[PDB]
Amino acid sequence: NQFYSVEVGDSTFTVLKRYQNLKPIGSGGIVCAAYDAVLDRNVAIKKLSRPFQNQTHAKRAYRELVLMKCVNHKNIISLLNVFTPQKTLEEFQDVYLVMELMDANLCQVIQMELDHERMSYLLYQMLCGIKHLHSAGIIHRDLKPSNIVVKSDCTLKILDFGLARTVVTRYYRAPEVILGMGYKENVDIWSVGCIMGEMVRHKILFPGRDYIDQWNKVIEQLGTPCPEFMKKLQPTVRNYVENRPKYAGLTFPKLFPDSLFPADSEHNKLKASQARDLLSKMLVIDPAKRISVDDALQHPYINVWYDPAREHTIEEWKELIYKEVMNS
Ligand SMILES: CNc1nccc(-c2cccnc2Oc2c(C)cc(Nc3nc4ccccc4[nH]3)c3ccccc23)n1
Repeated sequence: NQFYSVEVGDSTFTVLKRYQNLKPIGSGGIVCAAYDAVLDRNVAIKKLSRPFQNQTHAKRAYRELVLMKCVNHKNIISLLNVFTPQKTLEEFQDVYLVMELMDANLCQVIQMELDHERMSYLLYQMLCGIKHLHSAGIIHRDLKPSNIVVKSDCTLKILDFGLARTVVTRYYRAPEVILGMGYKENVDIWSVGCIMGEMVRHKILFPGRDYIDQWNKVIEQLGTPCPEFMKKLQPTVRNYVENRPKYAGLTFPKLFPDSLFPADSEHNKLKASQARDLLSKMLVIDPAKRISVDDALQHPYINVWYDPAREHTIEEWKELIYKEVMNS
């Protein structure tokens, strides 16, 4: 065989022989770290089991495999390999995706104290990869720290492409997503802001069981929004939103007090006021008054790094995915 099988928990990994010493990693698809004998480096390998098995898993796999092909930027995932060990379409079950092994995801980086050089630099790279997607027509709309990974040198990559045009973690989705609104590119600034605020506060900013709950955590930290905002709502969401129990909401100093920041030197004191300025501009309900990607990249906190630089059947999904895999 070109391949070999190995038990890793309950699933079997069956992979190119070039992949050795599989170790289960991260939160799960099952992903294993492995040594690539051929490239002589470490990789992470994800097993998709029968991705074509329902229209949801299938649309997203298909979509993400087509989009990876396209895209090419250091802040955005690239596959080193895509393979299946099954030899025919009729036999086809599993797709394996191989990428460079990184050091940690951003959920773990969040738990740490980070200085301003590292926090601005992570945020800078997130904004570079978002610019890049938007350049290729992709508006992510579901950025979240579990899909973002980091190296020890603080280099960052975003690993997914978000929603299409059609327990899942909803805490980082923009009001325009939460509310059915219509959106533009700066929808993803709102997710950068949730992430930025949780690196500062070390706790999820807008939690809840459902969107109801999430909305309430939002308006009561930030205040009920207003007029121009509402009329871009559909009358029935406008109705639930307009008859919501009201908040004045907190200013950003109360929301993000100094005690959270490095504040020992004059450099740090300044950096902390810059950081709060950015937060204040990213975590803005109405996307009309929310900062864009370009302007965020020009923000003084950020710019120190600046560098110019259909519906298918199962059977139908399987052939499409199979073909992307084989490239045919
Ligand atoms: C600790 N170091 C480290 N290094 C690299 C990866 C991970 C990691 C750990 C546990 C869970 N997932 C992880 O990574 C991934 C994520 C989060 C998302 C992806 N996106 C994706 N794109 C798909 C397209 C179709 C189907 C599934 C997909 N899954 C990955 C694709 C490939 C390989 C890893 C991915 N961890």
